[PDB]
Amino acid sequence: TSFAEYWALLS
Amino acid sequence: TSFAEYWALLS
Amino acid sequence: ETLVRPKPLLLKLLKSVGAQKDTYTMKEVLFYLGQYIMTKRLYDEKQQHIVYCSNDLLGDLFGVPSFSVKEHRKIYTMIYRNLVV
Amino acid sequence: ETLVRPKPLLLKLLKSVGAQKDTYTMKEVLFYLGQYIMTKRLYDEKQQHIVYCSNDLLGDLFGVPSFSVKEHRKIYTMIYRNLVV
Ligand SMILES: [Cl-]
Ligand SMILES: [Cl-]
Repeated sequence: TSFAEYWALLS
Repeated sequence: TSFAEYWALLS
Repeated sequence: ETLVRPKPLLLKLLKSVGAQKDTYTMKEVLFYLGQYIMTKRLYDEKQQHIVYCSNDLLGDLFGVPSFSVKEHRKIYTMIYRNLVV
Repeated sequence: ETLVRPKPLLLKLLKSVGAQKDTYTMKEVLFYLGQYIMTKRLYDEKQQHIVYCSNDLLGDLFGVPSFSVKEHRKIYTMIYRNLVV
């Protein structure tokens, strides 16, 4: 999982 | 609008 | 949606990647704060939810050396502390 | 969802920001390709849908000096050309 995905999962 | 938002709008 | 007002460190952080307003939706705060983390490559290479804050503007804002993105409440709590909602 | 297989330039590009597989969902291809653009700060400061590709691995993959993110078909078309779907 990318940082970008993990980040997007905050919302 | 951030690059991040514009990017996310591709989906 | 409501506009929130970033406190100075976080405003400096958002502007450093081209945000150009004093007030923002939470959603935009989260877009630019993500952009910033990637722009400075503070994410761990191998375990990408880990962010390194030591010696960065982000650690000054958050008050930690590192955090995990997976700790959702903890991340929102740190963000709201840096906003007048 | 289906796994797609990046061609070499785009695989090099995804790995350069920590992707670690030969095959990926489109959604992950789009996550890492966004991360890459921000990691190298190729986006225009003032008009953030503009990406500068000149003299970067991305321009070698895409075959353009610059593009706009808003041109959705054009961006998918460039991406699929760099994938075996
Ligand atoms: Cl702005
Ligand atoms: Cl991976």
